[PDB]
Amino acid sequence: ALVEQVRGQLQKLERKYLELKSQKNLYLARLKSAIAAQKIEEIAGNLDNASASSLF
Amino acid sequence: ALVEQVRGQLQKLERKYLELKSQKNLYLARLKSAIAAQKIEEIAGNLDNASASSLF
Amino acid sequence: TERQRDAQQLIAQRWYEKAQAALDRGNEQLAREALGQRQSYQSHTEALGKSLGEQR
Amino acid sequence: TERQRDAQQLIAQRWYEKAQAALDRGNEQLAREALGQRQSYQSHTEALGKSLGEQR
Amino acid sequence: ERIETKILELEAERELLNPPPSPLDKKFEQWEEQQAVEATLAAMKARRS
Amino acid sequence: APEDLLERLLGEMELELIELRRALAQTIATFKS
Repeated sequence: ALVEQVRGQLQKLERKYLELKSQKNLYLARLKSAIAAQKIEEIAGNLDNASASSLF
Repeated sequence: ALVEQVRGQLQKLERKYLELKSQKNLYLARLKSAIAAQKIEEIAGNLDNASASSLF
Repeated sequence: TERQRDAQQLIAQRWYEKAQAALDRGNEQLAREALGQRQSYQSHTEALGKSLGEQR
Repeated sequence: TERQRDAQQLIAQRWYEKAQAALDRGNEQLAREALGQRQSYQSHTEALGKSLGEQR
Repeated sequence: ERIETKILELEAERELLNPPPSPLDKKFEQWEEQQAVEATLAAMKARRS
Repeated sequence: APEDLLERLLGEMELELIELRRALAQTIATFKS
């Protein structure tokens, strides 16, 4: 029983590990896009009468 | 009975903790807005014949 | 100050074009919101127009 | 700036040829997507055309 | 969970900075687009029918 | 020098006006959450 019981844990756990890893990159990619691509707008649309970078 | 009774307390209590936390930020946000955004008006509408900052 | 007046006038002028086409085909209902929106800009025009004369 | 206007005009002109042949044989349904696509280019033409006059 | 909060913050931390078209000017933009795409289209519909 | 105060006061109005903008960010975030 022990060898059968323990193997089931390893099989189920092994499947879950890679499943988490797939989401890890996906959330990381979204974070990079929403943090990198976001920063440009604070450079372009700066505080101005028309949000034209505040320098024009 | 004890294991069943005690678990019910944990489940109900666990739900309530996060519920309070949600309101915590909300009230904090309102406090920040009504305290920060409020202070400007005491800078603009200072005691004056027309409340024009009292310096004009 | 003069630069702001025409700009706000142009915005009303732009809405005036849509307002001009708002009633085109007889779509008077839509023009109600457009014309009701423009007055929020006309008031600024008169306020700046009057103030402009004072600075002269 | 002038170099961009004709280029975008040509793209509309190219789509105008397909649009000209879009309705050929009576295939009005296809022309809907072609003509609907061209307006995305005409707006740029007018925006650049108006801006061109300002620079004069 | 915490990561999603950061993403939600940023995507919403700036939407005000570049406000989207209002339902009216969107309605106009859509109606004008609808019109344009059905009025200039109508112009092209009758111009070279 | 009252004239200098004008720069100082309006500076404060901008120091905290932006902070109000930061506060609005948290409130809108909770709406999404």
